[PDB]
Amino acid sequence: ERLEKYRSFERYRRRAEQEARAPHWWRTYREHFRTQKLLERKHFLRELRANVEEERAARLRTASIPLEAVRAEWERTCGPYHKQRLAEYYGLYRDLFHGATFVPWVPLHVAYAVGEEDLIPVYHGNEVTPTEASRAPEVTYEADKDSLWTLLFINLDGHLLEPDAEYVHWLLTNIPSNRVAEGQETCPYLPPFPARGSGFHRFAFLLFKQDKPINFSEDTRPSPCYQLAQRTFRTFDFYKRHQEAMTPAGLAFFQCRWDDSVTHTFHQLLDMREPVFEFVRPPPYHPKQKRFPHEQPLRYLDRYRDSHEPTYGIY
Amino acid sequence: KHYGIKKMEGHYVHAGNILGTQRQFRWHPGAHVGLGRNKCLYALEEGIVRYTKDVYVPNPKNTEAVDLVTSLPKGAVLYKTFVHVVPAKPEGTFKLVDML
Amino acid sequence: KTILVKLVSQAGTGFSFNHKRSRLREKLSLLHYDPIVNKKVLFVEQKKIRSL
Amino acid sequence: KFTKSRIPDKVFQPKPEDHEKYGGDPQNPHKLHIVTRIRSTKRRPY
Amino acid sequence: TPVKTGCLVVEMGGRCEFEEVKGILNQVAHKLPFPAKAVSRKTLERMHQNQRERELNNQNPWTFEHIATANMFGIRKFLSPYDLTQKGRYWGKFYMPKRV
Amino acid sequence: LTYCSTRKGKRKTVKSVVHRFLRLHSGLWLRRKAGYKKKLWKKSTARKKRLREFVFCSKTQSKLLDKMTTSFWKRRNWYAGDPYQMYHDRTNLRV
RNA sequence: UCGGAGAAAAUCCUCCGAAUGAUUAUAACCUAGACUUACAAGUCAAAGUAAAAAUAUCUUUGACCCAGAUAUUUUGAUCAACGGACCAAGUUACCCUAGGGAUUCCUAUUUAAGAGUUCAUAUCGACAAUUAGGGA
RNA sequence: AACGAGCUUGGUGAUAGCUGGUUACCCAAAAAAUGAAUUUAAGUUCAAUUUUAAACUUGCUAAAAAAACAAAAUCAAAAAGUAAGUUUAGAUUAUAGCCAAAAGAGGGCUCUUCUGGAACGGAAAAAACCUUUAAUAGUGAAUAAUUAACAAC
Ligand SMILES: [Mg+2]
Ligand SMILES: [Mg+2]
Ligand SMILES: [Mg+2]
Ligand SMILES: [Mg+2]
Ligand SMILES: [Mg+2]
Ligand SMILES: [Mg+2]
Ligand SMILES: [Mg+2]
Ligand SMILES: [Mg+2]
Ligand SMILES: [Mg+2]
Ligand SMILES: [Mg+2]
Ligand SMILES: [Mg+2]
Ligand SMILES: [Mg+2]
Repeated sequence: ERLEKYRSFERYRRRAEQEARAPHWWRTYREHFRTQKLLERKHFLRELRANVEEERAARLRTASIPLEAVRAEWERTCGPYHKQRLAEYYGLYRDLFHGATFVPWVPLHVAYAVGEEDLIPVYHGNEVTPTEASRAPEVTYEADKDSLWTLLFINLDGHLLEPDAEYVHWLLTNIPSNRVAEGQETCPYLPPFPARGSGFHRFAFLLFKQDKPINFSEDTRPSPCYQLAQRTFRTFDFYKRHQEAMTPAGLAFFQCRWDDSVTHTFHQLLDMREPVFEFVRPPPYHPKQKRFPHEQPLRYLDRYRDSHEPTYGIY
Repeated sequence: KHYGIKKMEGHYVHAGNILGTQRQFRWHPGAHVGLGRNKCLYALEEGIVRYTKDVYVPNPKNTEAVDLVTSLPKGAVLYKTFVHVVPAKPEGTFKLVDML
Repeated sequence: KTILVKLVSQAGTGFSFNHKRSRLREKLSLLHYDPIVNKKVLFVEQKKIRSL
Repeated sequence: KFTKSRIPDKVFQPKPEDHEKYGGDPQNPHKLHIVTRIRSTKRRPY
Repeated sequence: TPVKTGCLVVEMGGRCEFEEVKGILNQVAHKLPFPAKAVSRKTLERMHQNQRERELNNQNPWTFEHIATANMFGIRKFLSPYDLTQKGRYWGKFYMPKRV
Repeated sequence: LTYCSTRKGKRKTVKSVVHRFLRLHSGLWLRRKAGYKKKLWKKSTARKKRLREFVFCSKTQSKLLDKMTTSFWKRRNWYAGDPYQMYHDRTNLRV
């Protein structure tokens, strides 16, 4: 009686949801399943509050916000952290580095040019058709002077023979500062080739800070190379060999399905018959037959038959 | 009659198996477990049955449940028992059908 | 008391189904599914079957 | 109702005097038992 | 009105010695349906003290409690479930003071 | 029933069995549900569906129906367009 | 005969009802897997398809045969002895057969308020004590 | 020469869920008298048990946490001691128990639940309590239970 009682449904709901998050003794569903910036920040706010026009629009409920300005500011402040969530959510950190997690810090930007009028961007989790990815994409990531780089683009789940391995698409090395044309093309650019009926493949862009120029002669690949046995590649072991001078700083990944252009890639240059896959569900469970299916309909016999066509044996 | 728990916690249960029959809500539907008209509990997936307690939030539309919920003391919330089946197999797998 | 009545489809089909009506009320008319027409049509009372 | 019985654990915790009486070291316990039946199971529960 | 062994049926007090109240209380006790006795504060204390003293200085290695609890001799075949709690002091509605 | 008939000295079929049950050659017997045509106005829709089905008989019931009919009713019948053509045989039966 | 409730899975154990109606957004077909169960009967239900653009909401029972009503689809029981003979009551000391049976106040102790003019126990004697013996 | 309805023959080997009886040896296994329906409770059918043969694989004891309960059984990961179990084919009999000891409920009986028993040894005689793994020949032996117990300051 001393404690007050929730006077509204929402109060209980907010209490309940917060209550659910906390761990409990009893089994539950979840178990099984700087200062100067502050001062400057405040000062800008006060100016915004003073503006009468801001008040009038708000009370007239006609105000609006510029999305582009927020996006750029969001990138500076906490974009690294949100990007990390997507990478963990999409499984990049577990499939790439065997569970190691790195916060992206370089605001990497990639877009696939469609003709010349417009260019398709590649954000985190975006959808880009293989036709759109036929040619290599423009990359601008605001390196600043010096600080050599290496750009690595790979499809994590596109391998056709070994599950763990993945296929390199193009690898640029010794990229000095912003300019990317000055990079050694160890791996030539290949169009994405996701098999038909194989679901959505996730392709990611990886940028590594380079302390000192290192010749990646082992990772150099002949240009052009159309052999999948040579495109097989593990990010995890590769980063081990270069972890001294390679530290990741950028991310960008997109999802793509199969497409008619994929048919061209499998035949024209890969020079192999294209693989076709289908989603197969497991056979339905039926209890073991009984010689006498007592109290069962006539359909019982059809459940355990394989061929729908009559047979005659000796006749 | 013979009301009770047909399937206990830790048992492999197929898609349609009945888990419990009840005259009153002794247990409540959970995840992948459905309700029959007679309030019996049946699995909706193949998996392992689990009984677990969790907070109860009722549909806003029904008046009586909301009033009782609101009248609860601010300190805590009421609980109930829920039944769960943990799916034990993947939905499906991709296989090579043809090479063209 | 209550009587069992035979509601007949008015879509021209012979389909009908039995329903229960309280003798004090007026003759029952319902929208019901006609399998032979695959549509929801009016069913109109035609005959009394028995007294429930 | 005659039912199966659960002995309190204290029964099987020996005392220092017990070791002297029976001459068994609590360390380096013996490995194999010699067991003989000396009573009948007739009139005993199943 | 039911009464259990050890209960105090009636209580007396005042500026009187036990010897004064010995006779009448003993007479009244004798006519009670169950066996009874007249005990002062000291006498009941002495009664409990002697009981505890008997248990400590008992020279019999074997006792009802140990044999009963450990099922030695297979004895629980012939014993009631309540016997383990009583420890042989109480049989039916009778209390055996001499039993330790 | 009649084990040895006066005229022919043979076993006799119980015709009430032949009028209610169907024998599949594999050894199974089919039947209807009792009451499937009775008081349908007060039965639930799911209950009516259960009643309409053809249902198999138990091992003991099958044993009894076998005793009450003669061998003529246990033979192979090659009916053109038989709707039970597929149900006279058991497939993938391990037991 | 069946359903609800206590004892709690026993009872000639204790209660309330049902042989229901009301309410209507009318509530299909088809089909994995299960419950319950001697048999019979009785329950729950994913997926798919089809109507629509939320299920019916309150919370039970009668088989087979045999008769009905229709344009295929339906309806027939205080068959309540409620697993239901299509339709049959008394009586027998005139009897018969096959069997199964049977043939509370005393009295003795313990206690002792009061009776006994006075005085518990000469003679009796409340409240009680005795594993004390007897007689729908 | 025993009439509520004569006697004889025949129908007729009437029928009898009832009483009585049912003829060599040896070996092996063995229920239980439980649940259900029945003009059914002196009977029968089904389940359940038991059993014979066959198929192939886990069974029995135990069993943590952990749930389900309210705040000793149900379930049964791993192990361990052990050898049974499931399924198919065929088949009767049985479907009234008795007594001891525990827990209850009607109030000493009368019911329900759980355990044990059917000496040739012992408790005097003694179905049921206690000692006792089968069956043997011996003028061997160690043992088990084992009706006895030792008047007042
Ligand atoms: Mg059945
Ligand atoms: Mg559906
Ligand atoms: Mg009857
Ligand atoms: Mg009856
Ligand atoms: Mg019944
Ligand atoms: Mg007379
Ligand atoms: Mg005469
Ligand atoms: Mg005869
Ligand atoms: Mg009889
Ligand atoms: Mg009858
Ligand atoms: Mg195990
Ligand atoms: Mg002796």
